[PDB]
Amino acid sequence: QRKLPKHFPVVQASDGSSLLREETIACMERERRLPHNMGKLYSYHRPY
Amino acid sequence: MFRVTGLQLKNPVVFKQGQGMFSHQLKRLLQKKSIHRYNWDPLPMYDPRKLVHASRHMDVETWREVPDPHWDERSYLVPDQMFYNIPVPPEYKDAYWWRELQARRVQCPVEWVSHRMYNKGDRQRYDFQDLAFRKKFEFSYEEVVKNAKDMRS
Amino acid sequence: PTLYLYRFPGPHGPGPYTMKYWWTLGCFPTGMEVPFRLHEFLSTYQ
Amino acid sequence: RKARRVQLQPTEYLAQHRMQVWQLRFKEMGPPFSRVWVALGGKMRRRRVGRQVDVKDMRYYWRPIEPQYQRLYMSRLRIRDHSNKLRQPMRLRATNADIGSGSSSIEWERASNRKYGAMLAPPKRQDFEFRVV
Amino acid sequence: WRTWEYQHTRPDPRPFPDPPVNDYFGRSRIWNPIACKLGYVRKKADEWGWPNKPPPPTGLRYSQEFFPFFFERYFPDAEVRLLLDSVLNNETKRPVFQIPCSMSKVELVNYLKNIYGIDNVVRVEVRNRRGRRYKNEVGEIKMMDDYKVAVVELDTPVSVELKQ
Amino acid sequence: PRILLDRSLWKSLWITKLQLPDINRWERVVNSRRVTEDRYAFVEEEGVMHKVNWGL
RNA sequence: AUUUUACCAAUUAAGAAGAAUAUUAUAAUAAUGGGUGUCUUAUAUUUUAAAUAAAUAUUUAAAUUCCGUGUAGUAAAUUUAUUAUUUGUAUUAUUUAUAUAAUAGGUGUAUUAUAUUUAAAUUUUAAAUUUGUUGUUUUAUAUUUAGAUACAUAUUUAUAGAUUAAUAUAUUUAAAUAAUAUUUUAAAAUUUAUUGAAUAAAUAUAGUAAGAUUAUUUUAGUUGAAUUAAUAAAUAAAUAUUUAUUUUUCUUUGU
Ligand SMILES: [Mg+2]
Ligand SMILES: [Mg+2]
Ligand SMILES: [Mg+2]
Ligand SMILES: [Mg+2]
Ligand SMILES: [Mg+2]
Ligand SMILES: [Mg+2]
Ligand SMILES: [Mg+2]
Repeated sequence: QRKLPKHFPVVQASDGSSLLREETIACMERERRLPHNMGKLYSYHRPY
Repeated sequence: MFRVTGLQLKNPVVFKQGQGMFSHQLKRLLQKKSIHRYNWDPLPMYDPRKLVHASRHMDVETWREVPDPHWDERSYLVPDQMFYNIPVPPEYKDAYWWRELQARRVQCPVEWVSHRMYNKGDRQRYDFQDLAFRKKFEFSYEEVVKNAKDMRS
Repeated sequence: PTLYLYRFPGPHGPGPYTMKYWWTLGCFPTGMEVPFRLHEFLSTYQ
Repeated sequence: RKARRVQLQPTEYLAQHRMQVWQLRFKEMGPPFSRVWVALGGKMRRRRVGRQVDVKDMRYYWRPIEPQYQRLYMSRLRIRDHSNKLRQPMRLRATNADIGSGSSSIEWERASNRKYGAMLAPPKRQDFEFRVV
Repeated sequence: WRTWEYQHTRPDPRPFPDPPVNDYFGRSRIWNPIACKLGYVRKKADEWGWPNKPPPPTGLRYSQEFFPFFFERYFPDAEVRLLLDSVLNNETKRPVFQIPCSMSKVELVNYLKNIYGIDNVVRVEVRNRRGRRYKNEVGEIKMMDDYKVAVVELDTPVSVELKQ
Repeated sequence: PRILLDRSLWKSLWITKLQLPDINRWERVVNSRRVTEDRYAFVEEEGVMHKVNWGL
């Protein structure tokens, strides 16, 4: 039985400890803000 | 109530009630809810941690109180948050009767957990004593199955 | 209590009077329409 | 999203239309298919002392009411269960069959009370140590 | 009034209020001062693994040895970015850097003196700046993290040449 | 439905790619099975209606 | 020597994932106020009281009473329980788009009555209100789409009088025990609160003003009557639904 719903994104270490769950959450949020793999955007509202 | 109070305060203080982005963001940020913590009403008339040295004899030699085991035993414990439990002579426990009720009550507005008393299951599985909505004991399914199978019925 | 929309696409579809804005300003002159250019992005950059 | 949801509507009283006024004034008589509602004849009027000294004229006799008024009252009884034409109208006064059918339904086969005219029968002899705070 | 017609469900209030999430990503974005319960819960959980591990005593909590302050002091985390245009192929006396908003002039000069060894720092000109905002192809408004602009002044002009 | 044909509708709207996997294939129910034959169209040849490949 | 009169005609296949962890009920196992871009402390983060309420109740008698606004434990911890995102797209039902358009170069006439081609002959559109039934009043641009609730029925277990005001009396024939509902939009300001005349509740109710109320080709009666407030007098009449009396007669006649 699932301890968390299927739509919850897994943010945890490979062992199962949540010591840096907020650190990983902040890393994912920074990735969502500006992904390092972001290519050449096409929008007219470019960041620069 | 608190949301409307904060909204009126901000409207009277810093909101121009125009189409500006300041007010447009305030109208949505003021809906956020603040921290709620049940603060017990302090008693400046009677300090419970002050009566520790009351109703005690003292040794004339060292001029300090006598650690009476009978007093330590019969001492009544009054609860408080910064001073978790305080011993007090049982003669003065009457003035602290309201602190007892405020401590026994769940530190939460009754209308937040009122969904308990509004159904039969929780009305039977929960306790309602001095407005303390603490869940009673409940056997596990394995436990009740084992009990019934041992009772052979 | 009313909203002002200067020039918005009609019922049948966006016309040239709005595509001019879409190509120059970057979005429709109302601001209520979100700029969505995934199709041309796929057609050119990808 | 969410608004005031409507719930089930409670039905009216099964004997709501029959009126104590009718039950006091008129009474039903005759065979089932020729029932007539009859009330005592005479003229009711309050007059001063010294009038109608002779009592032999004042007669206690029953005369039937107008057929249109009888039809109206019978229709007031017929209001209940109108769609079933196979169901005869109710009666001005409840009968033994009605009092029995009030509990003869299978949903009342377990209740010891309300059975065989419990409300109609006089109460039982209470205990001698009976007392209330 | 016919109250028996309704069932026991609380109707939604009219007019309905907006979610407390601030949706404006412009120049005038406001920081919400109201503190939520989830914020305290998350802070406590990242501090000492609430509620599995027992809480450390008040002494260790308020001391300099508490894990967050200890890690911030022994493993500092400060993002200092140099603008390539300000010092690339031009002998400039005022190079500019980007820092987090929690730093100051003294913080930046100590940073450059201890980590990178840039001791000759005349004056640092501080100026905050809202994070860069932009829309992607589908039109979602994603704003970059905020950054503080600093304009450090040196005694000698510096330049990093770009071999063309 | 006992047998839901892939071109039929059941709690769903007509999506072309979901209801027609192959346009040249016609699905029928033969012996309580989904049989997928080739689609034919009727054309008038020599005074009779002959069946030709519909896609072609 | 240039040289084709005037007028008269038509909505149809639809190219594209530009249709779904989609709408609405349905889960009787959780629950301290949800707010992500969050993140120091709280003299500044406290809501409580024996009543009808997020707890909602298996009958028709009698009885207070100047329209009787009414029915009681079925089991004593017993199985009518306020349930919810996936160990079935949870299951079972129900509903669902308003973007994208080449279409014909002339059938009736040419001094003026309005589609059916032999030429004429015909008319001013409907639905409501006006009962002195109009010439009064009001509405309708068109296309597509929503729009309004009295059960046309009863197979063997099966068993159904009345009557006095009352105490009473009972020598007269039957029966398919089933209840739940009952147009719509409106004709009015008092109510219950909140914020500095607006805001949010009230299908609350108006002896109830007015209108709208979706389904051709059908198969049997009346076309201006009746009108007695109140002791023992054969009977009100129209309209409509079901339903019943084959008697004489020279023909006829809806009682
Ligand atoms: Mg009555
Ligand atoms: Mg009548
Ligand atoms: Mg013509
Ligand atoms: Mg389409
Ligand atoms: Mg529960
Ligand atoms: Mg229609
Ligand atoms: Mg007749």
